[PDB]
Amino acid sequence: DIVLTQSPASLAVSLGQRATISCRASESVDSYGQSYMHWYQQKAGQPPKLLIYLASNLESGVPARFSGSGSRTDFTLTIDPVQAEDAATYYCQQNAEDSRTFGGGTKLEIKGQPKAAPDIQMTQSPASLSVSVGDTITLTCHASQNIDVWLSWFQQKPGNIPKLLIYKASNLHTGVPSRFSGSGSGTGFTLTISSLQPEDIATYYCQQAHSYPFTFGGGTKLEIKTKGPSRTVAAPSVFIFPPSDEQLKSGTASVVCLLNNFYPREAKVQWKVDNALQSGNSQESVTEQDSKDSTYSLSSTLTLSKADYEKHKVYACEVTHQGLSSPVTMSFNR
Amino acid sequence: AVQLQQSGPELVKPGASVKISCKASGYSFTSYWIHWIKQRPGQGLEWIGMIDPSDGETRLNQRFQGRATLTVDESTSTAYMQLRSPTSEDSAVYYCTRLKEYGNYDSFYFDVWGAGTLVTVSSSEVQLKESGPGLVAPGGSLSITCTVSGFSLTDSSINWVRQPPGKGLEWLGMIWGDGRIDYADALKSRLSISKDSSKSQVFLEMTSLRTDDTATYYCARDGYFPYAMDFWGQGTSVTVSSRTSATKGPSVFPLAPSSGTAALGCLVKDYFPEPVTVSWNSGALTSGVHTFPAVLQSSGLYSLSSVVTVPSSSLGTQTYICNVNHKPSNTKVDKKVEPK
Amino acid sequence: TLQEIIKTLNSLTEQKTLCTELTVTDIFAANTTEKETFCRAATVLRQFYSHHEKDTRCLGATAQQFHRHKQLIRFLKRLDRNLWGLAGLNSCPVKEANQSTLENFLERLKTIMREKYSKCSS
Repeated sequence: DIVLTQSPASLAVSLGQRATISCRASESVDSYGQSYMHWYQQKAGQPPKLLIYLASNLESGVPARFSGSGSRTDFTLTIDPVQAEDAATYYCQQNAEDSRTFGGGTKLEIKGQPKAAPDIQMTQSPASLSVSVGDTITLTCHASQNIDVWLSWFQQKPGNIPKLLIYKASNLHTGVPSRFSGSGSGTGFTLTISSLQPEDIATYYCQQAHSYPFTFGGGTKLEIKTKGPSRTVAAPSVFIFPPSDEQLKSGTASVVCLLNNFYPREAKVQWKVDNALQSGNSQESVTEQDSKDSTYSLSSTLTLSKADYEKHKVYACEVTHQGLSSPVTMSFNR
Repeated sequence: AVQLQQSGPELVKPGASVKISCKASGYSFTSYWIHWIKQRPGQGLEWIGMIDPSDGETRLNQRFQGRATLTVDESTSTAYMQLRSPTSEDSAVYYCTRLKEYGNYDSFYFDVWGAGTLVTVSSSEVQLKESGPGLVAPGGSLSITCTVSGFSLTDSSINWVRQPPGKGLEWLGMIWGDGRIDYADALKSRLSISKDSSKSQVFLEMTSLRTDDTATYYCARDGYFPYAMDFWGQGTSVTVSSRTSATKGPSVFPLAPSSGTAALGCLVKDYFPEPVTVSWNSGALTSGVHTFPAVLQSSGLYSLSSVVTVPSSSLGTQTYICNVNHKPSNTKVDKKVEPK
Repeated sequence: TLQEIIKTLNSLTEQKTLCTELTVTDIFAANTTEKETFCRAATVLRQFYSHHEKDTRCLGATAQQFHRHKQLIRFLKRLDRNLWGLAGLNSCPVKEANQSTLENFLERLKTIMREKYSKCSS
């Protein structure tokens, strides 16, 4: 088998200099006067990306500073001038023989550089907040590093562009109403909207100007408090499901009760086993108030061992709701 | 008064470059730096870089590894941003803004903004997506599926390459056009490669596992001559360890319809961690569907039910299948819920 | 010309920044002709803008410092042009080690030009 060996194994090169990587095949990679030796570029957590095919032919997108040379056994890949984005691991690959092989690889690193100062992370809280016209609201912004008083606030109305409100943590931009107010120095900062107006329902971002790269918070979305999804009265359609024979092999037994599409929310569900009311062995789950009809749905799961399930016969689910004239019972016999 | 007029929306193919303008007016263009900001829905606002229209000096966020190029034409008062090698990740609304300053940078802020420019970067036609487990006990068996898209399996050849973490690529084998299969001499004994052209799926089956098998597993399509690996999947990380899992796959039970509305469902029980995804008839059935929030049990595991209300007449005629996918265990099962 | 250097120095205090803390030979600390003084001033500023345009101690670390550094260099290059325009020749020795912060040397110089400007006005 053709064994591809690569030299060097690790390579520390200065930004703007020349990087040259060798590859040695154990047998000839040439066939019909064509060298089946390819070069790939792989970055961390990323799949390999084909750089050069047939010893020197560059792929559609690969910059000109990347080049290859050689035939038969000795191959070369060169980068000049090496860029910052070129810090990656490169591989040579032969497809000359039937069973393809890869070189060990070469890690191109960069030296003599001012290391890497971390970005200032901006955190906003809360992520969102329900509000009404007249309210006094205070949004928070935090810097993972001292930013002095270098902090701006922007408002972004849905589908619209960012608008500056405050600059230098507390200075109001010309034209911005006085009901907007800012505070903070160092790492803790705040925005206050006094007597919140309909216009003020937006997403708010903070941005630090202490250091490059400039960084923004994730935002705080203001949402209007609604008069509620006003609906009539809808009784639940209720269904009971026995434990499937498939589950019975496993050693457990689950009885499900569905209360489908009801309004209002308020509803009592009760499990009755051989006309005996149960407690603590059940869990209710409820869906979000429906987009279309403004109703809810509920599931109640009665959980007990296969043994306790076998000894009893009638399994029932009793449901109380405003929309029902008297409680509904859905039952089954095992 | 002061304005910044940006160029129109762009629809780009991957690898194809894109160039947007930002035309300044109403002030001495050369007096302030122009900055470019990226906005994606998931993320928020990201600073790309800046350019000085007085001299063409440019400063860019390291995150745009010579991806973004900033230029000016002071003759037309225009700022430009060229994005090279754009990918799906580059799809966003790109704003240009001016950093107004007073008292020689005593105060400096983004007072005026352009309307933004939508840059849509099209999804690559050729797609390869790997699927396999995470944790596998030593002495086990790992099976992986590559799911080819935008090309036919009957013409193209797929390779299986593996990369141990912090180590180099190792070719496992390939499956031709065609039918022809080639394996690695050091792995031929326990390697099995197959394909199902009808569902555009390529498989891998490595029997008798050992901790050495701990690697990211890739599938890579062969391009036209010399037949190098031009397209790769993102890879699937596989850990061979006696380590106690950590994550549990769910068991999906039928909630069979009763003997004129009818209800049926699936009981997704004992799964860890969250979240689980449920669809009905591969996304066709949406009306009357209710997927309930999960419940943390006494066992420390999670349970949830998914239901659908259908007309009683459709029962026995219409087939009802629920599609459950628990990603942090690679569990993906479809259960048929039919009358009894 | 002298009216022009006064105009450049009108905006001097706005330029008193991070980099103005570094040293410069105070060619006012050690009496020569006016053309000799301008020549020695114009020399020291040139020496400074060319030795600190890419100096880490001048650029600072904050965004404000990045911008203020750039503007300082622009201010000094400008000032130097005004000064050479009044210096005559380019040959004068800097035969003194007497250091001064750049801030001090600029204030010293501003006072000197203001005296000269108020001496040529009736």
